[PDB]
Amino acid sequence: PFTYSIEATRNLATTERCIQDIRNAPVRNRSTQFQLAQQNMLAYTFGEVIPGFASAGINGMDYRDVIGRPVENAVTEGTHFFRDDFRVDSNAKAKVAGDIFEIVSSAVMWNCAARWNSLMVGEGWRSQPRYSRPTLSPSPRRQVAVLNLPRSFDWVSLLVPESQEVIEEFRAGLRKDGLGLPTSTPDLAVVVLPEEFQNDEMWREEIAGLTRPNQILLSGAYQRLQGRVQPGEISLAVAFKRSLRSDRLYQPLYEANVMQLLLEGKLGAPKVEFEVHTLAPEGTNAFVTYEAASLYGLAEGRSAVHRAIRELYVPPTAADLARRFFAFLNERMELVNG
Amino acid sequence: PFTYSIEATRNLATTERCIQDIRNAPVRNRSTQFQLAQQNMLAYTFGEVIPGFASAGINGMDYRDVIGRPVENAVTEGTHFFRDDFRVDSNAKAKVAGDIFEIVSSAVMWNCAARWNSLMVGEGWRSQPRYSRPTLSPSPRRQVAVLNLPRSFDWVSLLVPESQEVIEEFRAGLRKDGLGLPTSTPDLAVVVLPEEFQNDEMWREEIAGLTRPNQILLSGAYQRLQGRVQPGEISLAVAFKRSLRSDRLYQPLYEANVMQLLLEGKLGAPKVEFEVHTLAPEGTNAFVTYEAASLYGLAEGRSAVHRAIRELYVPPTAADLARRFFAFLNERMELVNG
DNA sequence: AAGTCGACCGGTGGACT
DNA sequence: AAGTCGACCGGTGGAT
Ligand SMILES: [Ca+2]
Ligand SMILES: [Ca+2]
Ligand SMILES: [Ca+2]
Ligand SMILES: [Ca+2]
Repeated sequence: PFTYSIEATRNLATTERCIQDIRNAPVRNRSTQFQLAQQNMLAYTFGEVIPGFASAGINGMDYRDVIGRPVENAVTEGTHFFRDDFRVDSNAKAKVAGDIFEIVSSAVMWNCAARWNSLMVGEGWRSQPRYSRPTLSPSPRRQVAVLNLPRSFDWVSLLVPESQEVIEEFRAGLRKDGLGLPTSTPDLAVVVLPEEFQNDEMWREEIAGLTRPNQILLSGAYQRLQGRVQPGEISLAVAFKRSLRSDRLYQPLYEANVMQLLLEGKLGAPKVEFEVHTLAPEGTNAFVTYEAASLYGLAEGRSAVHRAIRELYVPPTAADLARRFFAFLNERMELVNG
Repeated sequence: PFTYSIEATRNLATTERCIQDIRNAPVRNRSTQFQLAQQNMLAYTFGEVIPGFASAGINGMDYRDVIGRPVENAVTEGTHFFRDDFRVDSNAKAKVAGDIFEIVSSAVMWNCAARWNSLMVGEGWRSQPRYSRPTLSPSPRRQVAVLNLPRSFDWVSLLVPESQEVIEEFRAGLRKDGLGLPTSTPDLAVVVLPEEFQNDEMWREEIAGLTRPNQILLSGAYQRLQGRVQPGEISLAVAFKRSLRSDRLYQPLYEANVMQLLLEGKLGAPKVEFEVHTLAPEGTNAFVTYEAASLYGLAEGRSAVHRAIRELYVPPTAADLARRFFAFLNERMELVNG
């Protein structure tokens, strides 16, 4: 559970344990001895808890503590079973903690979207936990989908075919000149729900926890929307970075720039909103770095001039992340006709 | 020395050793037991050796083994003095190996600059080791300085005050709109030598090795040129990354775009040349990534659009690194009037 | 399927203050 | 100084 429990831990099938012993089944080219079972850790720690939508204690708890809990539980489990034999590289904890930060945060936003969408289709404003009711006029056309995007994703694949074609022919021409304009992906995209889906309950249901079925539901969602999103319907891009270093700031800054060049410059979309979330900015310089103007618009006679990255957000609690996303939708979705 | 020597290691004062035992003098908040003394490692391994300018075997050796030598030498010393107690985090090796790659490569380029400059002032082409003789007409005005740039550096500070003022005025306008366009730094910049310095011999002197005094000379050089470089005289920027990961590509790509926007767009400089060096690209993805057209080149839509990053270079040997740099200077310096 | 590729970030040694 | 600030990259768990 969220709070570690030996009983709960003993009740776990060997393959459900947070630590997997691979001392006898090594990974080729790797001297790894114990693996952090990331999916098992999410199921154990957050199987019945989505922070911000759980007990008032968890919702208002320091988000750093919430995010660090799965690894802590895992290390507690490994220590119990293997004592002094238990060993995991720093880089194992780094990789997993990053994924925990992203996945959990995306789940928080997923439930935000569910509650938002329910309101949009004319139901009430669910009251527990308590968040401020949006002032925006409800409409099914103002629903959104929260899409955790996979490694190796190209965000262009979200767009309707005709918009993809504009981009493809733009690049094709660049190539015959020895140039390219590859696109990677933000960690997450919030998109206006396609009309086709605007009465599917899927997008209006809050999940109770990151059980395996729910992990899969959230991580697979983007597939349902590929080739269905209009350029202006990419409402928000988010890059999660649990901590920052000066050299690890530039991927979201660059991708934001490319998204803006393509969507605003080539496809006539409004300002593309792209933000970065972190738990540990390690100084004030990352904030300055993210004050940078989007480059394309700096050329005369191009698109609107604005920041590439709208904000570097440091969520103090899960409840604050939820509050901020609701407030964002309240503003951004006003641009969408009811 | 380059080849480990038990004797030479004995001759070392303990403060000169490559492995510092801090088991009883811990770093505050750290459980580090042994430290990788990086500057000591450079003096021990390269004190009398600049690869590409040393013995034939070292010049032609796999550059990976050359750059990997200081850490290998360090581990040997550690295992000697401390046996099974000797241990270092992979993150210590990562940090040190990265610095070695950059510093050694920069030293190679420094000696290249020295030889080029000697040629430019009419002293002929130093023949040992033997590299192809540049064909470009010699001129004191075509001398260059290789500047290993420091942490927290802003490349704009290299520029003559008049050019710095142009950039500040541009940013002033941006700050009025809540925007900005900060500049960081490449690892290294090659700049045309200011006329004021074109008969100073330090710039034509090849160093014998990375003794501590020579480390300081190379690492301090940029201070001598600050506020003296013309915008069009920033001739090459280099970013060193010993290995690549997909998320670690974007700082040079982004910074190159900004350099192009400011130097080419605001200051009328010729094409800004910015390259990335690595020993381990880990696939072909990075090469594709670095084929990207300049964002502000696309923004301007002039007759010629060029890449932000000119090349991703994987040096096979220190001699190739030297050869490539000489050939680059032979072409680029043609843009400077004799 | 399971394997080959994606992308995750934290502990480090040195310069500056 | 010892404390604070930059920027280095390598080992990881899993997804058509
Ligand atoms: Ca993801
Ligand atoms: Ca991320
Ligand atoms: Ca540097
Ligand atoms: Ca570098």
